[PDB]
Amino acid sequence: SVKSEYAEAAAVGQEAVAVFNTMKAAFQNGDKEAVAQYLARLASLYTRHEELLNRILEKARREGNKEAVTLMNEFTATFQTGKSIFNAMVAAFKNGDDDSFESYLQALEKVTAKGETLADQIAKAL
Ligand SMILES: NS(=O)(=O)c1ncc[nH]1
Repeated sequence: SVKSEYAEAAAVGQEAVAVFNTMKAAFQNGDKEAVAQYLARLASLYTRHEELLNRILEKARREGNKEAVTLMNEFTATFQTGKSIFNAMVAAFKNGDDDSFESYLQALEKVTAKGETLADQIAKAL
């Protein structure tokens, strides 16, 4: 079902949360080799999450589930904010700009925390 596809998508999102929090610790500790690997892992996780979300939205559209479409449009918009901030964080790591990396890190944390009430609303709507 679309609801079980959303449970799979949620789990991938939680995997990225876990990897992110480990990466944050590695960044603080100066373990740049670990950070590089975690950023690669996060890129794959976000790419996969984005795809699962698009399939969920497309299915809700085909089902005529107007409320779920509305919530998923808002949620997919917020996802792209996080993706842009993530990608900027990656560039800051490449460039050795630790000040920008810290900045983007906190921003990605706040954008993600903000979107959690909507994430729970979607589960109930599908
Ligand atoms: N936790 S998150 O939803 O922003 C996510 N999923 C994949 C990469 N990042």
